[PDB]
Amino acid sequence: MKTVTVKNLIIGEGMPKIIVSLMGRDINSVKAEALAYREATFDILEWRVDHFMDIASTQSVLTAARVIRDAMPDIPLLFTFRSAKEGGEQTITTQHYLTLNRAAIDSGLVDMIDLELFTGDADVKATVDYAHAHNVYVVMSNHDFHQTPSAEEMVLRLRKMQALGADIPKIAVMPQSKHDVLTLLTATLEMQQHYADRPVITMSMAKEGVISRLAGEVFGSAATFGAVKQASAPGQIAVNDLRSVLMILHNA
Ligand SMILES: *[C@H]1C=C(C(=O)O)C[C@@H](O)[C@@H]1O
Ligand code: NA
Ligand code: NA
Repeated sequence: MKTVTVKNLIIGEGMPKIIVSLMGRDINSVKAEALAYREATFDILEWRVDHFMDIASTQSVLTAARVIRDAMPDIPLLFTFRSAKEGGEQTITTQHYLTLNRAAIDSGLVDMIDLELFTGDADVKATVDYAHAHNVYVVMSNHDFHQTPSAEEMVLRLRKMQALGADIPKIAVMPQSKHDVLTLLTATLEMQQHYADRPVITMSMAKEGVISRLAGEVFGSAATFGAVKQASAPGQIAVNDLRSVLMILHNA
């Protein structure tokens, strides 16, 4: 296990780390979210950049990042543009996506970025090396908002993210059945049994999938998303409820 340390937080041992997603259409609403969010307890702040309207301006995006870092100087910060094809709020060109992600890395404002595996091998491997050259960690991610791939497919996808240099492979899948939820947990456990080189984030989305967000210490998901007031993805529960369950499981 190559654990990831960001500001005294160790991702990939002990209790799963709680992530909450900040969503703001503009700099003023990003600022008000950050002030409200630093009154909640969690391990990692994700800025969902795709919710930001003025995405065309690299500098406006960096101004918004700065307002979040100013509000919370010592939170581990994850810069995440979620593309619409993986369930995000808007479309941008690959080129603009890598520009924003490189801008974020160079800013020194963020500790981690999200790179979607399906961006394409050469673009991901180059952005990963770029992140790593500036000591920014990569959460390499895949989302399927429609169905749950087989356990084999999710294990090979997560190992693929490892091979392209992901610090923290991440997969989030929509169950169609309770069976699909088990499949995801099986996939998670298979990485813990057989492929435990990098911590991995797994989740089965929606109401049926919620157990996947609670059980990460047993089956080996290194982090889980709670909601401060709005959920960034369906099946997230209130961040205090999530912390309660995590602590009862760790201390059992
Ligand atoms: C990845 C996963 C999400 C989830 O299913 O909880 C939320 C999204 O903001 C993250 O980027
Ligand atoms: Na994704
Ligand atoms: Na999808």
